[PDB]
Amino acid sequence: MERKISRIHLVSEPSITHFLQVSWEKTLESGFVITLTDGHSAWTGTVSESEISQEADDMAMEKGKYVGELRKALLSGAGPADVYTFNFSKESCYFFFEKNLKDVSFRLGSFNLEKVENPAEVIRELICYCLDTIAENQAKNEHLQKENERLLRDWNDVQGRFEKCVSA
Amino acid sequence: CYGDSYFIDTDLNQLKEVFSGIKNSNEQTPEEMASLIADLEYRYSWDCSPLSMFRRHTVYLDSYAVINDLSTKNEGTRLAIKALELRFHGAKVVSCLAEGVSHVIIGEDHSRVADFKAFRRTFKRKFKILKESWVTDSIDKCELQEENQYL
Repeated sequence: MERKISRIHLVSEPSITHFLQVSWEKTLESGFVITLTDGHSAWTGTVSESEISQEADDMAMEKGKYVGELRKALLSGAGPADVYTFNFSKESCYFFFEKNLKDVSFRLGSFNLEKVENPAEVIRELICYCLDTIAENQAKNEHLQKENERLLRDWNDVQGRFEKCVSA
Repeated sequence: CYGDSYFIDTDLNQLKEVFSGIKNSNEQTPEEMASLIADLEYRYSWDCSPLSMFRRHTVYLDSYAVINDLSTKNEGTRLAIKALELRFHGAKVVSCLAEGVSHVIIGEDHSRVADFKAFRRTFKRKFKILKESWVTDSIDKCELQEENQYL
């Protein structure tokens, strides 16, 4: 189970930040779940293997490259030389993301999302997961700091004794 | 047969030249060389030298998770540097816990002190239990500190 939270700016309302979380079992090829929330209401949708394969075939290009672009777009993996635009319509509950390129837009993906019946649970779960992430990473950082300090001390002592060994 | 003479004393340069005269000699074995060195030190009273004072003592360490098993090396600890320094100062580091072992070094791990004590009791000859701090505190003094304070 892997999850990734990202911040995006919808073109419909380019003044507030919307947060999209992608959750996939093992790898993005099998499928994933997209949950997009703005702090008040959340929309949840699912993409399975069949739709990704169908879109790749319609994309007229290899599956691997399609999944790479999907990961680069949704999973915040965008580099310097790439711009993506996300469009969301609430009346129809239709999402779709494209790649702007010198006044040339590619329709990379088009998903359908269904409004959840309880946004509080999902928002609480998101913030809870992130808090657990920080709590667990802090322990790793402090343990690594301790180990590095110990190693530095031991290295200094061994070199100091090596000086005397050589001198004798 | 070499440059050294009988009726005239020798100097540093003369001995260096005589030594350079010899070609090589590798007909001995570690045990014979160690015994010869110890005999020479005892005969000529050279035990006061800063080094070679650990020669007469065989040292074993708790660097194996299980005693008398070479497949569980604990490399990556201060015990390695302690063992190596001891060997540098003339100590005979033994990797097998034989009956002739006279010194054993134990670190912060006291879990297997009971096993060491039982083995010492079983053996006809008893080896004093020592800690890694004793050698660290003795090296700066360049002398064998009493083991009563570090048993």
